[PDB]
Amino acid sequence: GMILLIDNYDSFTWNLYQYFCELGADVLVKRNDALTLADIDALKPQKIVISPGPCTPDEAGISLDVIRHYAGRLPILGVCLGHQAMAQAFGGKVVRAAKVMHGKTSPITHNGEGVFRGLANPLTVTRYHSLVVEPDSLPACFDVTAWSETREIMGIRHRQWDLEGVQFHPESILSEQGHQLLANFLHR
Amino acid sequence: GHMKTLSPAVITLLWRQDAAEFYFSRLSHLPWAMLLHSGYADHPYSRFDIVVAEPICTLTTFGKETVVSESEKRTTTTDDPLQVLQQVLDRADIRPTHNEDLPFQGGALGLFGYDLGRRFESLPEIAEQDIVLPDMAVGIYDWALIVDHQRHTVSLLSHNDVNARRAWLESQQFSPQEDFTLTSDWQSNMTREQYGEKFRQVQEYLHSGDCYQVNLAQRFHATYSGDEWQAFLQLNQANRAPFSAFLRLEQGAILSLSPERFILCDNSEIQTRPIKGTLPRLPDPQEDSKQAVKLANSAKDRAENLMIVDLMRNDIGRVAVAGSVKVPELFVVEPFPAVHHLVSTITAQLPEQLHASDLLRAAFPGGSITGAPKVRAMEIIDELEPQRRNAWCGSIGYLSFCGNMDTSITIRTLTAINGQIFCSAGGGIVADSQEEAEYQETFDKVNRILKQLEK
Ligand SMILES: C=C(O[C@@H]1C=C(C(=O)O)C=C[C@H]1O)C(=O)O
Ligand SMILES: N[C@@H](Cc1c[nH]c2ccccc12)C(=O)O
Ligand SMILES: [Cl-]
Ligand SMILES: [Cl-]
Ligand SMILES: [Mg+2]
Ligand SMILES: [Mg+2]
Repeated sequence: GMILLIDNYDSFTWNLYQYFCELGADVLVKRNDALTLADIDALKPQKIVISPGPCTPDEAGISLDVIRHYAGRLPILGVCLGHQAMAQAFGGKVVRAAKVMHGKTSPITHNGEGVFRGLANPLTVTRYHSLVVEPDSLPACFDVTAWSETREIMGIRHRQWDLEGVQFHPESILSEQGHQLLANFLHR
Repeated sequence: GHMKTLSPAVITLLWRQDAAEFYFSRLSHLPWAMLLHSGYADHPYSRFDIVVAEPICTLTTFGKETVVSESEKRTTTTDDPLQVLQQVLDRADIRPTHNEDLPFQGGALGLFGYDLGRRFESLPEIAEQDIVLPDMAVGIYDWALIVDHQRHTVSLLSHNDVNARRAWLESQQFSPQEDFTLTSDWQSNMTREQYGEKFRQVQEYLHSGDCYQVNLAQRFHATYSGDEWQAFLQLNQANRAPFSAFLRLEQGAILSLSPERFILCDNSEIQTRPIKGTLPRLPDPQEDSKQAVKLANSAKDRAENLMIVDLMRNDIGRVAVAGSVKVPELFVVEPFPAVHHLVSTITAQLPEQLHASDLLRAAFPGGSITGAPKVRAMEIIDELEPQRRNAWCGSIGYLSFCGNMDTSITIRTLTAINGQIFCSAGGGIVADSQEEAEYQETFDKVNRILKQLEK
């Protein structure tokens, strides 16, 4: 029932808090420099969410260490920066997109797996990102779950563990089926 | 001792549309005299003008220190200034029930300057501090004069002898002063070339993924002589802005012609109405009608706006009751004398264990005049803007003894201090922004204010 949301000093984190609370979760929000790994072990969260934020995973405080340590131990969802961090944690690379997309929606195509279970295809989603996961260096442990019209990675999921990323914002007012998407992570 | 829950005593005065400016004229020279004015606007959120003066307590915050002043007691504290404000409100022991016709029943009223945000996040100190005017300048008032343009009612309310307050008001005289005159031309704090350099640095941060939007501002300055109240009377008529205000502070005067609501809390119903997206008014009525449609359909302006809608859902979402955050309106065009604007509306509910002061603390300063993500945007503003914003792009408003609140964003706001007057103007830089268009957007917002004061 207890979800730890790691806040990368972002201005969308509390939209994720609101959606998970509406779904009936207990949610604790902590900034990415307000916690150590030892602190997380004492809190005993059931799942972890890595929030969006500015800059790159290297500037995301404890987020990369949390991903590496709890991989296979607790379910983890990564949103935007959190998704980039998940790819980087297993040896992927984060690069500039062809076109920045800030407060613009895009139709994405998905395979109906992971957090896309039960969602219509395609799905219109809001983007707030200048960077993407480089498709060539995506670690073999990840399946791409979703693509943009220009074949940019919009989602990844680990083949073995509950460890999943989306590049877009399910919690944006113009994203489709964002409650149901997050419900998949909460209830599976 | 005795907690008062009784509704305040009310004397109804003669209905006149200009009641607020009429009575405020005789108060405008007194430190801690304050006016909230709806600008006589024909607008969905233009109803009330509110007048206060002669506070029972004052709160003045400069940086880490707040000074709380009451008749025979002066206290200083480093505590969170909005926590101290809520403590002072509670200790007044005035606790009336909400009245939809008297949204302010006494309580706190004044200024939350932009640099108060340094108390809520850890921010760099590059921009210069060249204006000495408090980060928080708030009076506590046990009375008010309320003008209600919907009911055509003028109400004088008091928790402590409304007849004595009425006789005090009748005894104050408007002995008019020399008219306002500018005594220099307006000058900016930056050249077109400097603005360009700063615009290009924002675009580098947009492309690197540091930020998605930064509001970059310049500041106009002139010398002046004569009465600031006379300047406001001229500006208020001309601007028709529903969140206007005049504050007489110890240190100088704040003349606000803001059309922007920051946060309303009305019987625990939260509303925020971020303004993002602008085009100039055109003199031909046929062309101006088409201008409104152009703004409504502008992809760049809709991106600029949407991003702040998601940011305000977040900022209100820090405290809102789970499941209460809604967006009833996206991308409505509102015309003002200088500009068309794109406005959106976000609603939520305040939990019973929280205060409007907690909602202000969670959201301040407004995402509409910073950008996204907000902490990074505020770091970039401090890096690029040569002087701190002080009163400009803060908030003016009230925290009622009943729990209600209303606040502006102090855009289109002048600071008049030591015979100097300052007027700032900015705009949201996003990926599709162009350098010259954004420079001209700053002028479009304040050109009519600057030019009206040159005459
Ligand atoms: C800072 C200002 O701009 C702000 C941003 C707007 C825009 O960029 O279109 C419009 C209203 C304001 O919230 C200003 O009014 O001076
Ligand atoms: N327009 C507001 C009152 C108001 C006028 N100016 C303001 C400045 C700040 C806050 C509120 C106000 C109303 O009708 O209720
Ligand atoms: Cl502090
Ligand atoms: Cl009227
Ligand atoms: Mg703009
Ligand atoms: Mg209380």
